[PDB]
Amino acid sequence: AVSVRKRAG
Amino acid sequence: GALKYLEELSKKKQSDVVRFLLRVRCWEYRQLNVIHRASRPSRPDKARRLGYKAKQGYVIYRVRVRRGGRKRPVPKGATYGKPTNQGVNQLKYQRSLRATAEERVGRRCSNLRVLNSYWVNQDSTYKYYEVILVDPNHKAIRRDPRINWICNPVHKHRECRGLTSTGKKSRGLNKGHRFNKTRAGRRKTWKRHNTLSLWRYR
Amino acid sequence: RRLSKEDASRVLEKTKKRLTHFPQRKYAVKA
Amino acid sequence: NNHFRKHWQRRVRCHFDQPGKKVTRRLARRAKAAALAPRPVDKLRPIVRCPTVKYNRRTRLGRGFTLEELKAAGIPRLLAPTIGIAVDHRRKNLSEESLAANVQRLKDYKARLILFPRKSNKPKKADTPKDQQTAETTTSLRTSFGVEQPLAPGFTEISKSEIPAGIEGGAYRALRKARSDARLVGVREKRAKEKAEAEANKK
Amino acid sequence: VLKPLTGDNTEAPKQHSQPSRKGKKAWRKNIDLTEVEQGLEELNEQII
Amino acid sequence: QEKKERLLREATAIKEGKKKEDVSKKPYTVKYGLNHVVGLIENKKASLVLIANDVDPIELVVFLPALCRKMGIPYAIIKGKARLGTLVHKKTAAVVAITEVRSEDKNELAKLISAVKEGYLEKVEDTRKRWGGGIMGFKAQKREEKRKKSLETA
Amino acid sequence: PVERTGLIRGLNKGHKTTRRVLKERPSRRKGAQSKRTQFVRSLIREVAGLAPYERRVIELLRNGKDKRARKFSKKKLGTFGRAKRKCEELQRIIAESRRAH
RNA sequence: AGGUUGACCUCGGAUCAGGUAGGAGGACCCGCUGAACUUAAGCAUAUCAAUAAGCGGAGGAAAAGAAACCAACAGGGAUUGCCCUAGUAACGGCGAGUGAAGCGGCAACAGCUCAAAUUUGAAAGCUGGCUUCGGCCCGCGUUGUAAUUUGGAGAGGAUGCUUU
RNA sequence: AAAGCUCCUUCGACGAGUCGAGUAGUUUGGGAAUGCUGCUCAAAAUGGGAGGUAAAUUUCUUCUAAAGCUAAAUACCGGCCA
Repeated sequence: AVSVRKRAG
Repeated sequence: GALKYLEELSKKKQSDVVRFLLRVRCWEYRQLNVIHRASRPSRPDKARRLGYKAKQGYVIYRVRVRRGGRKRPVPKGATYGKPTNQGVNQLKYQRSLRATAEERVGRRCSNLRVLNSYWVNQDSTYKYYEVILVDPNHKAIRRDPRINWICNPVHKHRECRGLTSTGKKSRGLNKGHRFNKTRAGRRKTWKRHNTLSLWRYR
Repeated sequence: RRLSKEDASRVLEKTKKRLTHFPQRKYAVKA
Repeated sequence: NNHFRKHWQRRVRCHFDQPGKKVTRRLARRAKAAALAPRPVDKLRPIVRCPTVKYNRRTRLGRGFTLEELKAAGIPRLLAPTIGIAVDHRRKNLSEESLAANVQRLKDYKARLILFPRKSNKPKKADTPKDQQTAETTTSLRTSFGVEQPLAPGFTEISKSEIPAGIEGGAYRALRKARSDARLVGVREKRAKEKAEAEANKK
Repeated sequence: VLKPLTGDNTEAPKQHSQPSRKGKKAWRKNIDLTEVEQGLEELNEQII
Repeated sequence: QEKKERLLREATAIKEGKKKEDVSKKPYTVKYGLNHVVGLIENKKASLVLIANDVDPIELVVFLPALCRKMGIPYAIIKGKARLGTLVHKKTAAVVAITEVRSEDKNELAKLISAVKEGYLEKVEDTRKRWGGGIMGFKAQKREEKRKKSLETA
Repeated sequence: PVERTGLIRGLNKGHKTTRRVLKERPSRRKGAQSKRTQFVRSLIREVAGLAPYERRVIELLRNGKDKRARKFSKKKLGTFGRAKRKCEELQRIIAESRRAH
């Protein structure tokens, strides 16, 4: 998977 | 976010898909008027990074300008002074076709304020631009602190004075040693360097 | 044609938070 | 060498308004001081060393304290410009001496600082109490926190027993050797590769 | 699947018998990069 | 109106002293918005993607089938951005997505995903790599037929 | 950091001060290649394809004319270093196509 | 009823509801355009001059401005202006001539806002209309309006104190 | 409810017919090192710009363009009051 940023939770 | 993909796709202007889109859009904008209103920006990522928002009070005007050099309006294209060793076919306008487009769009819509503009397409005869304009009189614009600086009277006709991005580019307002003559204003710098200063106890 | 007082005094929410928690203080420096 | 071949008379500037402009500047400074009372009229400035080899012998006031300086002094970067400390984010600390001097400067300012509460009926822990709120104050940080020692001391006395022996061969010969080595750094390294390649070929 | 009206030639614009190598039109139509395109498509399919 | 009713129920719950999760249930909705859908596809949360066929400019969706193919997401091109807008209570929608549904509809979602796969993607597996257009005009086709007939006769 | 000699001239010249190691400024991170940017640029490259001059350089590199391809890339792009980087990238593209085929 | 009934997109009309622009002034300011007399023995490089005339556009100041800077030092640190750098580096038929900038001292000092991220457990945003002033509608907007982030960082964590 | 401080495995998006190159005109002290505009070509990801003599190679130092706002110190043969 591709993520722009670390997300909360 | 799709706009990242639109950015890297707009980087590749020699690709087949972008060339097809540019060709059909060149034909359509050529059949349209020289200045007309775009219902939505045809380059939404470029418009968004230049400041356009999907808010009431932001409009887009598409415009085409005749490209090439500048010709001096003298009778029969001739000058009757000292020889110049050049013709009027090689005279270069000191501002950009983008600036010409911005001023013509502002004159068409004198009630708005030009924010910025961007290239959309070109051919042999015309260069095509899309100009973002903001209504200083709209309540949604006036209540937004990120944009209501343009409602102040000091920003009347920024494109006519060179306060847009292409205006700063043509005025050479950059820092450093390559821009010694123009960074604070060329004529102001010339006046400062040609002013003779005499003090009382000299 | 001038902007109204409320519209001229409107600030962003981040500016409001920063002014709430760090305003200009009243201070003196001992000689 | 007389540059009077242009239309020079159209931009001759005289200065008859010099005392009037001094009076105007003094009135503006008095108004600023009255508006800013009891705070000082200026912000605290760091001590920095001038660039180039002509002026690197002298220190002066800089724009603002670095983020590392504020972090070492214990003053948050959002609190610092609200209590009269100028902050510069472009400047860095490449050496420990200037950093330590500016941290000590910030600590002296913080020790001499009096912080009034935002609400007089509810003082806080970081706020100066009212029985220490009264003292003799200063209103010129450029005067009370100037550059005390801009140049190094030009004279120093030492005993005759502790006279240094100096550089072996002489200072003039040391300077000539340094210049010669700087000019010959490349050629000696090139012949070093040449000798290494010859040794590898004919080992 | 609803399909549109289809032309006779559904391939990329190519004219491979012409030996000229001047200009972007010649680089588009005369140059044969079928091996490159097939290799990249096969690599993408294997990764998928 | 449904949002105002839910907010009134939650405000009542807060005033009497329970959390809003005690009165509200986890929603299941169609995901929409182009940036949101692209983010869901990149995070592999989308189970099914429906892309409108008439988005102008086409650059906003021209990368989407390739993105879905790389990420393994089932996609389908559907006629009508206004038709998707009727789903999402808008005038138009460029793209919609399903990430998860309720347990009484998970079987229907799986059947729809398999049907979309077998009846759309396998059929457009070969035709998506072809060049479109190139169709001639009516008089041009008649002229071409006439000259081919003349060449065959002569 | 190398300690200075304390002399006005020569190698490692200058006044002797103890030097500090600095954390990397976030403005100096520009040019670093991010994972999402890799993915997006790869997707855009495989969607859009190649430019005509890129096709010409690829054909020259497959025919083995490397100096001619470098000269053509310099004439098109403008500078020698940009030509070298573009030729390296197209060599990489040819390598991936060959390893797939 | 489907040969119908609609949803969108684009383009129009209206003395439609509400608005705005033009002209003047132009000493100073921001641009465009642009001479010749003069000085070079004369004279097509040049000089006058990136000036006069002409054209467009603001304000009480304008402009510029928070480095894709200067530097090469033990490093300075947005912009502007004064002194100095300096008639210096540099440019220049057949030479008449032209001519900056860094540092340094001072006046004044002030810093910031977006695009590129999914709120996705809830477009939380906004123009307008009617109001009993509690709100309610017509809409804009998901081809993106709020909050959050802007490189000095930030996002996610950990952690224990302070702030309004 | 928001906000600040300390530490960190990890992540850390950053502006394209733009930058840059050639050529032409103009301009500059930058007629080897200047800026602006037109035509043609046309980028990249520790990448890019600059580092005032052309080029290749190996380093190093500085910032982070192609989006935007902002008082003051400065100018003032127009206007008004003195």
